[PDB]
Amino acid sequence: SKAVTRHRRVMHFQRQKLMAVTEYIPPKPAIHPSCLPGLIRLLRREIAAVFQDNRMIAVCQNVALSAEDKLLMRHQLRKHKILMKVFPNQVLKPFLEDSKYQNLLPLFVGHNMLLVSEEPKVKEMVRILRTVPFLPLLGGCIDDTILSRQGFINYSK
Amino acid sequence: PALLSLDENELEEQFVKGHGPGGQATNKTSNCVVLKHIPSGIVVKCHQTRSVDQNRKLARKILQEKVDVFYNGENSPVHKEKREAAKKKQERKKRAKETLEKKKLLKELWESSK
Amino acid sequence: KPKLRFIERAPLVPKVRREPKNLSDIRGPSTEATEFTEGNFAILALGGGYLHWGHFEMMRLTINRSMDPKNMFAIWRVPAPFKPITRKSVGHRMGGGKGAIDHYVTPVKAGRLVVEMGGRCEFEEVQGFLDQVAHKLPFAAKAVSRGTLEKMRKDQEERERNNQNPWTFERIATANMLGIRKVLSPYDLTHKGKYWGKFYMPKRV
RNA sequence: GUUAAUGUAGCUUAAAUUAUCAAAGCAAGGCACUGAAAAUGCCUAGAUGAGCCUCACAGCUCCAUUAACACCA
RNA sequence: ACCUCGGAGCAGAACCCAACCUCCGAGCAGUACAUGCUAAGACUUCACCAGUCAAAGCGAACCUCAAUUGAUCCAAUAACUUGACCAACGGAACAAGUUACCCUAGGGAUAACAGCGCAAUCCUAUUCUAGAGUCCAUAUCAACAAUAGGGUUUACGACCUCGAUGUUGGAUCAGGACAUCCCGAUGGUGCAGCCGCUAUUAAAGGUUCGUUUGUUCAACGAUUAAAGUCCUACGUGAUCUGAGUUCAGACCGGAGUAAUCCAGGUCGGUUUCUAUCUACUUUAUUCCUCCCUGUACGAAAGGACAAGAGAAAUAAGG
RNA sequence: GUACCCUAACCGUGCAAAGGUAGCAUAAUCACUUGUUCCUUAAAUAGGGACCUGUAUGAAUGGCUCCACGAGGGUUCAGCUG
RNA sequence: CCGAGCCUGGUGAUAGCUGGUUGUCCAAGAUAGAAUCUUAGUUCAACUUUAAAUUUGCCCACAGAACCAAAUCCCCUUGUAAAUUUAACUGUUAGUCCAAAGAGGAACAGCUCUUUGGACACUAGGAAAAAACCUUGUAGAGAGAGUAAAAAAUUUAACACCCAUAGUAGGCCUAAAAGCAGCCACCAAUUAAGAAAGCGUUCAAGCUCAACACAAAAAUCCCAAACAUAUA
Ligand SMILES: [Mg+2]
Ligand SMILES: [Mg+2]
Ligand SMILES: [Mg+2]
Ligand SMILES: [Mg+2]
Ligand SMILES: [Mg+2]
Ligand SMILES: [Mg+2]
Ligand SMILES: [Mg+2]
Ligand SMILES: [Mg+2]
Ligand SMILES: [Mg+2]
Ligand SMILES: [Mg+2]
Ligand SMILES: [Mg+2]
Ligand SMILES: [Mg+2]
Ligand SMILES: [Mg+2]
Ligand SMILES: [Mg+2]
Ligand SMILES: [Mg+2]
Ligand SMILES: [Mg+2]
Ligand SMILES: [Mg+2]
Ligand SMILES: [Mg+2]
Ligand SMILES: [Mg+2]
Ligand SMILES: [Mg+2]
Ligand SMILES: [Mg+2]
Ligand SMILES: [Mg+2]
Ligand SMILES: [Mg+2]
Repeated sequence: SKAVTRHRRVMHFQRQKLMAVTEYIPPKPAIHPSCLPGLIRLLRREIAAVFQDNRMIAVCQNVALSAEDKLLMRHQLRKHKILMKVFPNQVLKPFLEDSKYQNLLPLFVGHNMLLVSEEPKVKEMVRILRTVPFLPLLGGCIDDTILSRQGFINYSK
Repeated sequence: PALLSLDENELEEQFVKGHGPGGQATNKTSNCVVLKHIPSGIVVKCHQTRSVDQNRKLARKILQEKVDVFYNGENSPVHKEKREAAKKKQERKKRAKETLEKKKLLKELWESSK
Repeated sequence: KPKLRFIERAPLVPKVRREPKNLSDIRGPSTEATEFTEGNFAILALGGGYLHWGHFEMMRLTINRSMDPKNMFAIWRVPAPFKPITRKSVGHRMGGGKGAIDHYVTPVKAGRLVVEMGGRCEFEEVQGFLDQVAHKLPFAAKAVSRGTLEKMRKDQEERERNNQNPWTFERIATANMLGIRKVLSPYDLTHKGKYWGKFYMPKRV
């Protein structure tokens, strides 16, 4: 048999006893290692600008709807001056204490859409809502005053 | 007049012992090819050498003469040079006539000289 | 020409004097084409072997098929086949001379870069089709990057200092400790146990 | 299969470097005109491809070509 | 084909170093004409023989080239000298074929048969997706390649046996593998059905008869559920055969002056044993007909399963 | 090397002492070879009749018909039989 | 029992070939070659043996050894006791495997050929049995002891969910090629969704993605038995 072969040639036993003694032995520690101890900053300006400016904010569960009809529910408030905003709860939920909204905080879980304005139409919006018998409106806030879905009936009538 | 080829496939080459014209080498040797054609029915054997590297490459040369008669017929390059090279035997026995006729005209004129 | 060019079977001047099977062009680390020149991705040889002309059409036809020649380009880092390899006409007894020249072959040592790639693309665009090219080579091969060739070098250099074994191969082989050079080759003083024939072992510190 | 030989103007041999004349074909040149005898030219990738020098020469890349051995158990 | 000599590589650096290993050469020519004579000391082709270099001295003067070759005896010549492609080149002074009519001595140092080694060749499986499959890599097939495994072939090798390990086919009896030809269960289908294609699992049982040929094969006729692939000293000749091969005779075609010869052909041609030892010598499948049903399936032609009844056949035991 | 329902070298030559005539023919005749074809058979590498270069047939190395004959060598009808 | 009878004689023919070669005990002892009608043999070397003579032998350090890798050669010191020369001859010159450097072959062979070195052709222990691998060589008796080499380790593949409007069938070439035959550009509507990354339609349609939102198989029959936990 030659020196360079097609197959891995067997070694001598004194060689193979040496290729066992000089194997790589890794360091083993005392204690195992693991067993021991712009996009946001612009939206850190915008919801702060939502709450400086707006008067009536309305929050909801708007993931409920189709690709055409959510453009339409956008357009059904386009005929007023109501605009509808979506924001990340990873950046909207910490702001609420920076604008001191305690009773609006245990309110933002899941998909949530603000429905801001400066004058309420929402007397007619519930009539627009009366043909989609889901999509329920939750608690709003006008000028540091919460208003629930009952609070949007006591004022809006 | 080339002999039309044969594919690399469709050739059931068996390898048997075959005829044995020898003492002990030729009973145990699978030297005889049985190179077949699958399409036609043309079965060719060969024990031409004591080696398949000249058996099989010459068995192929015989088969491309036999299956040539199948796809051409009696007008083929395998019968052209049977009727062209036995054309000469009518130009060899007729040639040999006309000189064994003029070898009596010169043999009777011989010795009828005086 | 932004593709792998055609590599011919034989040298244009055919080699007419026969050569010995000088098998120490397979054995050991490579000395030519170990580093990157004009590229970012390549196929490192983790073992020695001989590239016949069929491997050169394995490599060229399956790189020009799976590649954007507008955006990527490729370059041979081995030469065309030059080393003549004989074969005797079959059926013969031994002896009677050397055989006639059959075909040619290129010797590739371990650590050699074989085919280099480049252009505008990430490694993950090229790691796809190059790893399957590398598995059909006659040796162990591998797609590397510029970044993953140094990551394979600095990690293996880390393994030399990190290991807690007092006895390395290179210390026993040069000091001739147990009379061990009776068994070893004279090249194991310089191979240092990472090579055995044409095979390269990277699990050996 | 394996060595081994072979290649000549259109037609036959030459020539061991340098390529001939012998026929045929161009005519003209002695001769009344035809025949030679002359006096011409003429046609050879010297069957290939590369050039080692400078080569039908001395050899492969070569193409076809024929001989001959491919055995004993 | 080769045989003697030299240079280069293998054989990297003192020397040496084989090869039917790789590549080049040599069998001279040129110039002298002291290319006279002598003689310390060395070299040396692993021996001998041969072959090399050489200070000084005598006499004069003011060899080139890697090899460029041939011993002894003898023959020539008055002498000096000369004499071989003695190239089988350490050289016999001079001698070819053929043998199957053969002989003796040996050899497993050495072939054929078998075994064993190896796996180029061969077979197979995965890997890779190019390509076919109208489209679609993966129903089916599959290029260049890669990785394995097998031990059936043709090789190679020459390790056991030449004081004998007797063979092709057939007969007889078959043992075993499974890589399944049939019968069984399953997955896929370019699966409607019926047929098929492929894959996983299955070695319980089964695996025909003929004409030509010595034939295993192959072709062909008839069937079959199917007419498996191999291993067993190409299982099995102290059980058989002897057609083939393979002795002595002979013909033909050929080679050869002939004797004789040809993997040519063709007719003919003695197959021995009384068993010492081991071993051994009474442990159910399948097809068809009917039925379901001419239903389900399908546009129609076609045309199923499972369950059940009967008919046969082989096998086992009587 | 011109012969065309696959057919007039219809012409040039090389070499030799002479270039194989009649006949026969895939033969007991190198190979291809189980040549091609018809009969015979359910089926034919056998047998027989044909064709045919048979490139290695062939004329006292005797060639070709053919009568009888053969313990020759192949094929076969009918019978017949473990 | 005739390719040339049989007997007697020459004849104890010759055999480089086969087989055989007989008391006890001890010691030294193994493989460069070259010529050869020679490669089954022999002669000379080389190795070997005995006797004798003398003085260096081995191991080795600087310095040293050519231009076109391992090492060696040379070699004082040193550690050692051997070497050469002389005398007398025999035998062995048909070797193997392993490690290494190569050549041939297939980067086949228990293959063939050289080279350096081991071991075997001698003992004992181990690798199961075992010529060649490892341990160990100088002999006897012991119902003492300490050791040397010396026992194979391994067990692998799960994975996103949600959700999809739009300037337009961007233009080109095209029967029309619409995100996806092909070429250029690749901007842009809203908080966020590529002039579209795979399928798919002759073309479309449609389904998704990117986006915001929370390793195995062979022929007689498997092959020690078995075993995860008692302190080196
Ligand atoms: Mg000497
Ligand atoms: Mg002098
Ligand atoms: Mg001689
Ligand atoms: Mg000699
Ligand atoms: Mg005879
Ligand atoms: Mg032997
Ligand atoms: Mg054998
Ligand atoms: Mg040997
Ligand atoms: Mg024998
Ligand atoms: Mg015996
Ligand atoms: Mg199975
Ligand atoms: Mg047998
Ligand atoms: Mg027997
Ligand atoms: Mg008889
Ligand atoms: Mg008589
Ligand atoms: Mg005697
Ligand atoms: Mg002898
Ligand atoms: Mg003997
Ligand atoms: Mg002793
Ligand atoms: Mg000294
Ligand atoms: Mg050997
Ligand atoms: Mg002791
Ligand atoms: Mg998504």
